[PDB]
Amino acid sequence: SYMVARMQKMKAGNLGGAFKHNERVFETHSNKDINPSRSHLNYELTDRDRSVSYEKQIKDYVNENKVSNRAIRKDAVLCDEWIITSDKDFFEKLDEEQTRTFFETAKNYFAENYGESNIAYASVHLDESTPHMHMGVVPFENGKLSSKAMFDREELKHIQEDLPRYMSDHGFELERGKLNSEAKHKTVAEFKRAMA
DNA sequence: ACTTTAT
DNA sequence: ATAAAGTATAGTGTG
Ligand SMILES: [Cl-]
Ligand SMILES: [Cl-]
Ligand SMILES: [Cl-]
Ligand SMILES: [Mn+2]
Repeated sequence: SYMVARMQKMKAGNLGGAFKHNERVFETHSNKDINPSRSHLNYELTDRDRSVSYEKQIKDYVNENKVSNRAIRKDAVLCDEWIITSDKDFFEKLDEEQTRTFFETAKNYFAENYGESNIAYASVHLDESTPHMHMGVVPFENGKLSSKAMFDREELKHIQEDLPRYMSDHGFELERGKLNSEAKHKTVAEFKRAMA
């Protein structure tokens, strides 16, 4: 089984949908693969207030801590949302407790390397095809918000090697992705079209 | 390395 | 006029 770890940049205009979907606020889902009978099985790993939006939480955190007087730019990357997962076979092997420990462990990796107070949310979904986590990492450091500074080319190449290794050291049997892999990312909807 | 942003 | 942070990046799977 491969360790699946990948980030998507979230601007203020993305976080509204990310909040509503991650929290499962609508009863109907366009995703035919969400099982609403299973949604009460999901859980959140941070101690965040569920009544507070991601955009509000993150903006408040950055404004209250940033060293500059200048406003957060309208196009700022407020957080990097990491999907943490593996394949179906990997999770088939694990009980509820081990599965939670798996996501808590991925989360510790990012807390330890990028700052505990930067893990804005850690939403574990068990109501879709495969257990996975949406974890929002605020790229905030030395009083500055900059995804550019935190997750550059060398950093993403480091995580692909070091994250699977850290999971392995903590008891999880999965390997890193292919080094220099030539895969092109497809969206969930695109990937589904690919399969049949 | 080239633009966009908010001073 | 300036400079920080915007643009991708690295990885696999039905997020
Ligand atoms: Cl909160
Ligand atoms: Cl200032
Ligand atoms: Cl999609
Ligand atoms: Mn999900």
